[PDB]
Amino acid sequence: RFLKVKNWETEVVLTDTLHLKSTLETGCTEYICMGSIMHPSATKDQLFPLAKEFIDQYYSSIKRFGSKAHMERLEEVNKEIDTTSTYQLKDTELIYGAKHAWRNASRCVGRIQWSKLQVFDARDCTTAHGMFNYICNHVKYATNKGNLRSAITIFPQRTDGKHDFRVWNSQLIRYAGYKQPDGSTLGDPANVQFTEICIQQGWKPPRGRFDVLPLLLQANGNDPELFQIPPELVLEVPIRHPKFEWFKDLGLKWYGLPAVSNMLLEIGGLEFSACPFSGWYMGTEIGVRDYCDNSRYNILEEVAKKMNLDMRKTSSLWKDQALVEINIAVLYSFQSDKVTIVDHHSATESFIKHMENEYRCRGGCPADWVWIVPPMSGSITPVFHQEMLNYRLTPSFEYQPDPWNTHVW
Amino acid sequence: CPRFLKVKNWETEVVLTDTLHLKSTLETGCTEYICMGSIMHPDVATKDQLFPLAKEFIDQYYSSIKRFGSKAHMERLEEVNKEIDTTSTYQLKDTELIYGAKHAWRNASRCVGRIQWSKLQVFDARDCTTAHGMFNYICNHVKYATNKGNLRSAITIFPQRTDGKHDFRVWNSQLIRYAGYKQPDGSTLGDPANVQFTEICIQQGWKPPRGRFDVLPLLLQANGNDPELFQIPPELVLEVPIRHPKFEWFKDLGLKWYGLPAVSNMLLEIGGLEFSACPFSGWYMGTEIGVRDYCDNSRYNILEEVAKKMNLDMRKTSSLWKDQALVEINIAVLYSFQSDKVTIVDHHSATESFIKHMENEYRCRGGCPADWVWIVPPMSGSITPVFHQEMLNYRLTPSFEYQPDPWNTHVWK
Ligand code: HEM
Ligand code: HEM
Ligand SMILES: CNCc1cc(C#N)cc(OCc2ccc3ccc(N)nc3c2)c1
Ligand SMILES: CNCc1cc(C#N)cc(OCc2ccc3ccc(N)nc3c2)c1
Ligand SMILES: C[C@H](O)[C@H](O)[C@H]1CNc2nc(N)[nH]c(=O)c2N1
Ligand SMILES: C[C@H](O)[C@H](O)[C@H]1CNc2nc(N)[nH]c(=O)c2N1
Ligand SMILES: [Zn+2]
Repeated sequence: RFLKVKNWETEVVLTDTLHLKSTLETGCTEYICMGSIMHPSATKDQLFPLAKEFIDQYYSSIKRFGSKAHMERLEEVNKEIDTTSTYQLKDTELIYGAKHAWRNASRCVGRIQWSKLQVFDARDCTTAHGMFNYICNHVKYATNKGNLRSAITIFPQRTDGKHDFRVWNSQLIRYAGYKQPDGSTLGDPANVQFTEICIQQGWKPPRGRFDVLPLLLQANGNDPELFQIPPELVLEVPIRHPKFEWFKDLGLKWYGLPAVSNMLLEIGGLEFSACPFSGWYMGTEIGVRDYCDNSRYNILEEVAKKMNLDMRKTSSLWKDQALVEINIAVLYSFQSDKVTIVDHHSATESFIKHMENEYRCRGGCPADWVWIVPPMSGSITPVFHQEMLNYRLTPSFEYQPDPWNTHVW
Repeated sequence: CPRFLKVKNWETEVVLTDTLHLKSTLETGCTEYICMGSIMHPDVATKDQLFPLAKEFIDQYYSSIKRFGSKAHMERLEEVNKEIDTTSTYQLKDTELIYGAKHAWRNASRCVGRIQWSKLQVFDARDCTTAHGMFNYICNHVKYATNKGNLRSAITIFPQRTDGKHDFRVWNSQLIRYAGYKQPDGSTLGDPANVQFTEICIQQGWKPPRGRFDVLPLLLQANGNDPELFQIPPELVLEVPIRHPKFEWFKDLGLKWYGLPAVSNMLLEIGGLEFSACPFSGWYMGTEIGVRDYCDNSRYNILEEVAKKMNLDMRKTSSLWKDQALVEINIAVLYSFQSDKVTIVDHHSATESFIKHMENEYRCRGGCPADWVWIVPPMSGSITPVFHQEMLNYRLTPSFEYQPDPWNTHVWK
């Protein structure tokens, strides 16, 4: 059926037909909704229909569906699956597939940019040193001296599952976290486990609050190897406040390049277990989640102190006051250093325009409201009032288990 | 359906196990291929439709009082069955009516205030026959629930639906709300949310003061008759002028709000019976007023005026002037209610209590249905603990349901 979504602020109604293309599960049923669960829920015979589905939509996308080239490609793919139990994507298909995985990412508010994505084909890589080289080139290209450019680097696809390429880091650039004898945590508590693994593998830790972690890289199923990203490639921003001259004394900083490296890219039944991709930050990612989550840097209290807020009662909203000032500081700092960043107002506005585009040209846009709405000031952004339909389309980015929970050394 | 579904809190690592979902009775709108979790809303019961709905409820009631399978249980079942058989409907006992109302609240997945569910004063108004009688019942409810600022949660329940042509309805969406008036120039005075209802009241004979905070009259329908207008005695309507602890100028904005949130357009379903007029009230979470009522673009929309008075740079969005003003407005609302000793709860306290409530429900009841999209507050979401809490949404009965606006269905006499 045709499904309608309404914006309750503007009363705009859009009609979704694109959901009729989904063949993957969301996790919900008729009787239970799992919309707020973070992670709900080949063979030759499994592989060909997936391959075919994808080749078909590619040839449909370039308006040569049912052409000689299309027919020929299907036959070529079939033979390849027969003789080798898999197949290799064309360069054009790899690029189409990676852009569409981003386009289909229901949780991403930045998708208006989806067709501007620099794709680096790294399928000829064989060793962790090669992975390191490719990742350095990615970081340098994407960073671009502060004028950030969206990019993805794609390593060889899974074969038997015993020879996976994996970036063990959850992001290319992250700060270490250390357990202290007195029970507290220095640096980023999110990365304590990963940090311990690096240390055991031989990394010499500086034991600071913002130590850039080394890369831990796994090629062809072999044991992962450590590498230090050259420091001149790691762009960072000291956080200061435009009004509070004391804010810089907090000693806060962050890195300019958000580069998620732990997801799995699926295109046409093929699985790319190492596919680091990066765009640029939305301010709240750092200012709200990274700095203010209780389980992260958890800085609200320190900031509220310097602001001399009365922190005795929750109803003083001292947390909300400090939260805004911290996010002002992050935006101000990235902007002053000419490092690309977007605020949550601008970002969500662009997303609404994006949805409108996709409904017109594509018949819809899968979107996860739980993730799209920013972690602060929700209802003063336009996405809060926008009904969204969430459904799964392929190509897609997927969660995968942490490699230390699967790897035999 | 798997017997055990786990939910996780990503902040605390606490894992809860839900079995109560197996008792789900209605559809969510989601399917295996699509989720409609952010969709706002995704001729009577026949005898044969009514029997099993009633039995399900009666069984649940007797199981709750630890008399399942008892002689009193079996006799009640037989008496209900005979009544349906001979009259096509049945009447709830007062005990069942109270239990039913409390459980509709306990089951309301969108409600963050449910730690309070068992403390609900239930007013049985099933003897009511006229709009004047409805008015009397509603005045008493307002006075009791208000309690001079020490608010007490309450529900008043009018006669259930019969053939669908004799419905009792409160035409208001809440017992107390402010009028809205569309001007010839396109601007709106008062609350733009209530323009349609206000126009209906005016057509019915209401004489509007045409101010910014005019308390609307009650428009009350009894036994399917045409609705009738009444003015709530102003001494029954507790209001709070909004001021700020730091900004002396804030009072000069002339804002105020009413103390009692009393939703009156929902339908209460118990054992297949339909109570189309069941106004209920609790007390406010501050963000309901300070974020939504005041700062929604389609409501009072005061952010700009406050920002100006705060002397903020409103030229770029990235100065976060809107966010800054929004916090000060919510501080003012909480400060003003607490100063006037009118019950209100801030979003940090409310969400913290809800997590405690949910954990208790998982332990005593096997689960707690919750709609994350509604439970997470409209400001500062991720610094409240509910943001980090996985939830399962499903529909249990008794329940509060949406129903069509009565002016769209009413057959004018
Ligand atoms: C260009 C600027 C971009 C912006 C401003 C942006 C913004 C965001 C934000 C704020 C989130 C939520 C992240 C979180 O809360 O952890 C997100 C999620 C996501 N983004 Fe984007 N993004 C951008 C580019 C990209 C690119 C280039 C890709 C892939 C090629 C991508 C793929 C994804 C995916 C797969 C998720 C969801 C991950 C998950 O399910 O856990 N994004 N995005
Ligand atoms: C006692 C203090 C209470 C508090 C603090 C509270 C809090 C809330 C809040 C903040 C919402 C979201 C409202 C919105 O965004 O429009 C809500 C929704 C709701 N509440 Fe409660 N509530 C309370 C009492 C009650 C009572 C007494 C009942 C019924 C007997 C009730 C039933 C509901 C229902 C059915 C919804 C969902 C309404 C809808 O889907 O449109 N609540 N509550
Ligand atoms: C650990 N928090 C949940 C999470 C898990 C995974 C995985 N696997 C990826 C995630 O991706 C977040 C993400 C992904 C892509 C982004 C692109 C740009 C940007 N600014 N942020 C972006 C943020 C998030
Ligand atoms: C148009 N706004 C959405 C909406 C629709 C309906 C209906 N029908 C009811 C609604 O109820 C909101 C509600 C219900 C009960 C409450 C109890 C206490 C409280 N503080 N707020 C409370 C708020 C909301
Ligand atoms: C439990 C809940 O689903 C979880 O905390 C989600 C909520 N929404 C989110 N939204 C974004 N953008 N990022 C997140 O990590 C989360 N976390
Ligand atoms: C489109 C979206 O479902 C809609 O704006 C919802 C979002 N969450 C909400 N949450 C609450 N508490 N109240 C609301 O009115 C809404 N509106
Ligand atoms: Zn769902």
